[PDB]
Amino acid sequence: EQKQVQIKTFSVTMWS
Amino acid sequence: AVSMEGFSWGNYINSNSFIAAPVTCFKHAPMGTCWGDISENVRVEVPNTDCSLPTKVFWIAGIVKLAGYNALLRYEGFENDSGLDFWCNICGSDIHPVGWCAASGKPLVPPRTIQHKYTNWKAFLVKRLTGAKTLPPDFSQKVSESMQYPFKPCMRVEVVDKRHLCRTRVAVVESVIGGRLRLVYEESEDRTDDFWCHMHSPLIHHIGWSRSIGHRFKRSDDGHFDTPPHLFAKVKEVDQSGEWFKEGMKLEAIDPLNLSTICVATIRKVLADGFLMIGIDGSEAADGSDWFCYHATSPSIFPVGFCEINMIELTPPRGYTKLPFKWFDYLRETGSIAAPVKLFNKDVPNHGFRVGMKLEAVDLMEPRLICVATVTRIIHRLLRIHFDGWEEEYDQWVDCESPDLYPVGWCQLTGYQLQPPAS
Repeated sequence: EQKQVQIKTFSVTMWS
Repeated sequence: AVSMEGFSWGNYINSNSFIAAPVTCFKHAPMGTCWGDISENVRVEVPNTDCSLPTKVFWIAGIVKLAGYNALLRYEGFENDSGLDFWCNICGSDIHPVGWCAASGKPLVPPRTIQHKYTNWKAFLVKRLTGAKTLPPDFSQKVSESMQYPFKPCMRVEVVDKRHLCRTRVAVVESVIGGRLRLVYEESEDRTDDFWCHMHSPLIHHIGWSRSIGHRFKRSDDGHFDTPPHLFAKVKEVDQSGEWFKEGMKLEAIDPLNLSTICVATIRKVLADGFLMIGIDGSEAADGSDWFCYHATSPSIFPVGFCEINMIELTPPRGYTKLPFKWFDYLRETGSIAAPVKLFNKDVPNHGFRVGMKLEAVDLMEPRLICVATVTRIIHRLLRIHFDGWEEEYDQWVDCESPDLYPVGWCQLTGYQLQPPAS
């Protein structure tokens, strides 16, 4: 399943 | 060629280019059935040790190499640079999925080594992580639940008498580590007399099993309650109404007192629900106290001629002198038949074990010990387990579905002590 993964250093979309 | 550190699975595997049996090969093991998504190139979030900062922060890392529970990680942005590759237990507490750091509100800090290898990190991570594989949803919950076992301390079970194989006696669960139970006999004769075994060991049974099945038991003369029978491993149901095992039938069996050998054996008793009492010729007390209990579906018993056709050393009767041993001559001398091959028919699982694979294996001669081991032979579902560093004389015959075998890293994960190879 794919979701919108949060990134802090915005968002990226990845498969789990 | 100068090794000045203690043992670690990581360096042991890298140095000799070893291969570890995947967690998949161990049904009984934690996450043994929820492991299909774990693979190489899977991205995770792990603490960034490449920080001069006094605090702790995370970064993205990809799995370079997977050995059991242990995964070799490389920080995202190193590409082919293996300079900072580090080992970890992928089921460890600090390993999270990729959304975990920001959705919880902590900043991803790039390793100090590659801080100026790329300028724009937002664009970097977007290009790298988009459509990338990561950890399944509620994976940390899966790992947590796998560490929670239904067998609780103070539970009473029936287990074989270590010094009197023909009978069972009541033992009590005193401690549970990684699904392994430390049993203590209710009426011990020794100070630290224990019985290490797994939860789903075929050697433990509910209270009343011995009486019900017809198996001998020791008659006895504190918060302890009986184990709920529905917690025990289910035995494969058989049909013993027609043609079945008979007393006197000859067979081959793994000696429970020496798991390195397969011996000429005899059916001594046919019990209920498929269980059988078996003795080894030449090593039987007259009162039948040496008779051990194997189920009919047990992978430890074999039809006559199994060892020969598969080129396995058979242990002839103790004191028997007509060597080399021939079954034909022995059946004539003892006036007996071989148990029909069709009684031993069993499925051979696609276990996924390969010769040379590393794993963590219980010493079956000393269940206390769990040691660095290797699979050296495979006979269908029969595995020859070697303990690294030690003599191959002590290699043990183990079933592929045995709950006494464990993936690489199982000890570190469960907190059990691991024995390193002999010096």
